[PDB]
Amino acid sequence: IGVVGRKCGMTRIFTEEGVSIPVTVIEVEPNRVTQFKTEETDGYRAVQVTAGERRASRVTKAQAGHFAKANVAAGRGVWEFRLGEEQYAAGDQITVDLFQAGQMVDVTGESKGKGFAGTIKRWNFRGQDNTHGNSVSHRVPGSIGQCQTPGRVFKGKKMSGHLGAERVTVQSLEIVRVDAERNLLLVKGAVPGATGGDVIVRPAAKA
Amino acid sequence: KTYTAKPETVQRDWFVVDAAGQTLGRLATEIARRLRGKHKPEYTPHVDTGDYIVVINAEQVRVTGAKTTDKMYYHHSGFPGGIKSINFEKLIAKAPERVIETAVKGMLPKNPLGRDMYRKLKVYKGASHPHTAQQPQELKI
Amino acid sequence: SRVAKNPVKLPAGVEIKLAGQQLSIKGAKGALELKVHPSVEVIQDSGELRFAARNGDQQTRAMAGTTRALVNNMVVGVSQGFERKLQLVGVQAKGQVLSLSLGFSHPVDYELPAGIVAETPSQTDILIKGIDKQLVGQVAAEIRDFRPPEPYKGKGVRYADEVVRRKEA
Amino acid sequence: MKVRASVKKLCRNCKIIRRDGIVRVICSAEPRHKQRQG
RNA sequence: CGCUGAAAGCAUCUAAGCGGGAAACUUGCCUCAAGAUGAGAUCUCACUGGGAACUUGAUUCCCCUGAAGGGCCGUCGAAG
RNA sequence: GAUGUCGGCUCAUCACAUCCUGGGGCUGAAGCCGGUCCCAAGGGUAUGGCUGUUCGCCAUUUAAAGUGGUACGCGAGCUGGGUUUAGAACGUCGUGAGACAGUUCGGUCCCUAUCUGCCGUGGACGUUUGAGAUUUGAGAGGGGCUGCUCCUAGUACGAGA
RNA sequence: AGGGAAACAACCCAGACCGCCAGCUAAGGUCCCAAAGUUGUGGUUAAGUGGUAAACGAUGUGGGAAGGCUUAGACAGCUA
Repeated sequence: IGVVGRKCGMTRIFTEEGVSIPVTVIEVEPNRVTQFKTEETDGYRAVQVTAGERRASRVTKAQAGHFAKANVAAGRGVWEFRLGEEQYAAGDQITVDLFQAGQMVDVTGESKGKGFAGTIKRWNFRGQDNTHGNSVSHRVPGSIGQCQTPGRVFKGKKMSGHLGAERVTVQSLEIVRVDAERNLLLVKGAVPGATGGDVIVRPAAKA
Repeated sequence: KTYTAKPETVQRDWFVVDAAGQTLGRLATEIARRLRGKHKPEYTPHVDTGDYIVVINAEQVRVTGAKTTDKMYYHHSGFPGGIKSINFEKLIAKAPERVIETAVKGMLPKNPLGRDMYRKLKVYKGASHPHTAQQPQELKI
Repeated sequence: SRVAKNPVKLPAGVEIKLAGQQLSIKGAKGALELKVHPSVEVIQDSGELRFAARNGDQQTRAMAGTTRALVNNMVVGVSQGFERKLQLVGVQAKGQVLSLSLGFSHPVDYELPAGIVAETPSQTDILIKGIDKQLVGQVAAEIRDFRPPEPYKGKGVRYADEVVRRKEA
Repeated sequence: MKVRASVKKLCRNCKIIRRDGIVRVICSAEPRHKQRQG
């Protein structure tokens, strides 16, 4: 179980003893249960949620009927949460209330798309020398493989292209503040993605 | 000219093999024999005149000697260093039907016909199969 | 001579259950001893119990002897309380769990399963009581690897005998 | 243990055992005459 | 490192049968993943008209009808 | 009718005959240390002064600075210091042109990738009427390192240290 | 050339005049890839030996010859 919110940028909190703790603030408009997938009817236990406000003209008839079984009147995206043993009816509303402070949590978003990186930026390679006789290749990868054994490049060779919008989980981030009146998690540190990207906050896998 | 079987008017039957203590490859050789259609006088080597074989208790299949803890199964994942192995008993715990499938697959030809014959083998795990509509009858009782 | 042709000579207080393929031994001071007797084995009856093989193998020749030995210590453990006196350093026996601080910062607590029981007759000693010698010897070995005997000064948990190899530097 | 290609009974208390396909030697007196395969 | 234990009245980790045991191995952690042609599963939505020829998984042709939705296009993006 | 060296850079990949880290046995192993031999390949595994160096010798680190295969991996990825064409000089040999178990200064490194491979990213079709979304996970990849001060305790051990 | 030895001038069998939807064989083979014995009788072998290999080391097991210790009561285990 977890929650779906959007990243509102990073801020800071000073404690009274004087340490500034770096804080990202994950705004969680309250998530609305659409299905409850049971192992009898679906093979596994899970719950679908929704987070608010799509236009009427952007919700298709299949999608509107799915959002009208569950009397939810629902919004951008649909997300899923594998469950162990929890019971949610298909109209319920899970909020930031499933988090306390302290409360180590795992946060996943989509990382910021760097476009088509080179091997220095993508895989932290070394550059060759810039001046000592070096011909045209100052920033290129070096050799790829070995000569005639094997006579081909091994799979998974580190080359260049698209440091992009992959899914990244950042795990064991402490919850600084659960602010349920205006629906906020304040989370210690960095979180993957830009401001306003969708971000999934569920408790820590390494506890 | 001699007879050629032709894939529109080939007769196929459904059969249940109960692998409840059978030797692995001595079961697989009769299964592969019946998937190619070697037991029928209408055997033509370029058309599959075989039968559909259901195998039910495919974790009660049995290897002789010390092949239970031994008999590694290998596969290379494609990446360097990526050779991967599993023995008989951890494969019969993980995916029990994969034993009696890779035995029969290795004894079929390495053809698109061998793929088409392998599609007629339906091995399962427990004592039942989801094929009561095709009505298979038991063989090698 | 060979041991399978040596009969069991069970006392009167061992009321067995002949079942055809597996033996089931009941009695007082412990009971419920079941053993799946193997295929190459004969279990017959008289005033006493006795065993014989079935076929001319060297594999069953070991098996009839071990079946007589298993039912020998099985019967004599249904009759008597199999023991062991493990001598150690510091034993605070309290209940179904055992508590011993063998020279570490933590006192490692050892629990005892069904069957076995351990007592505290002295300050440095443990007497065990059980109905099968299998589990008696197994829990004695499970106590023993908590701290094996150091040779030089001599520390750890021992057996009842003294054949521990001691060295001087 | 002491791994050789030729295990022997070094003293009278040594005893040769085929265990799990390995020719080992157990000594009831001195564990330095324990030796593994041969 | 063993318990019990014979073959081999004993002794023996073993031959049957039971245990402990490492960053190795399989999970656990993260990511991709049904082109997994074995192409899986859920929830929801859409379509509920005639006729002719020839050969009746029936196909082809004409008329009407083109839905759910997808796209082209435009304004763009912390996506490229 | 050409398979272009040694070294360095950049990037590697496997083995295990294991350098560290992990698990053990024996000891002429009291403890801190060790010696040797098994088991283990998961991850790690210096920066420099000199010389063209590989190596080596030093300096200073580290838990450790492993050994090897890969065209002594890798120049259609770079260098071009060494060898190394043409210039010149020294010593030596030769009457000489010239030469060298030799030294010495100087001296052009071409290619826009078709195919396999590899890293990315699409277009087609198929999944059995079609569609919007959400998914299970067969399988695959990544990851996996380690030091120090303290806390029982100056205790167990050791005459003591 | 052909067939066999997986693939393999030189090894084995055999020397292709042409056609055949005829038969019998050689080397090699007869569970399935793949044509033919899941053939018969008697054994051996538990290592996957077969399907890589030396000095030497092993109560691994089958067979065949021989000695003496062999109930006045032997080979390891209890009552001076």
